Amino acid sequence: AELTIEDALKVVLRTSLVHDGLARGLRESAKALTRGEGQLAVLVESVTEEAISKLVQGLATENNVPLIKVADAKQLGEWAGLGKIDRDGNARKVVGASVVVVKNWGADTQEREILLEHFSQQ
Amino acid sequence: KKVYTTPKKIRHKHKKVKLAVLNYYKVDDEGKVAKLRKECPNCGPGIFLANHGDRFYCGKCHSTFATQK
Ligand SMILES: [Mg+2]
Ligand SMILES: [Zn+2]
Repeated sequence: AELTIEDALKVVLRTSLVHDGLARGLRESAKALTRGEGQLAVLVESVTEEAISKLVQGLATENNVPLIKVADAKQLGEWAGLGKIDRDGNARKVVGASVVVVKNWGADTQEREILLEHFSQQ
Repeated sequence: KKVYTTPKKIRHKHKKVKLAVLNYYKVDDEGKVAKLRKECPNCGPGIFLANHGDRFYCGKCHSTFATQK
């Protein structure tokens, strides 16, 4: 694929990190949501508890839903910003990020957000 | 220098005691997301007051709420 292969999301995450806006964890996500501080929602896939996932979904529904699920949590952790620096080519301490909610957005325009918008408004 | 005597007590701090995290919420019949514990009147939903035996203090306000409910 010449266009976006799930890496628009990654880009967005990176931008957020740069400008300080990633609400990581469940509680943080909830906080972001209930006040209207955070906008985007990344949902858990490898949920052995599932209750947490359900809660997240509910939260997303409650105010505004530009929801996305991606692929697990470990991957997210690896990508966005978890596991200590380690050289240029990954090989970090492999750690999961659980849940992500985006504040600030980050950069301007791009193929960053169009997909998200499409997902949301139907 | 003087011989060190020491009159007992080798104290420590609160090491948090990490309980459950999301226990102040309920999700029921698919889609619904119902709230447990009273939300803070100082700063809205997200921060909810601690409910004890007529003790109603906060966390972002750290302590500043005491009134009966
Ligand atoms: Mg002494
Ligand atoms: Zn508070």
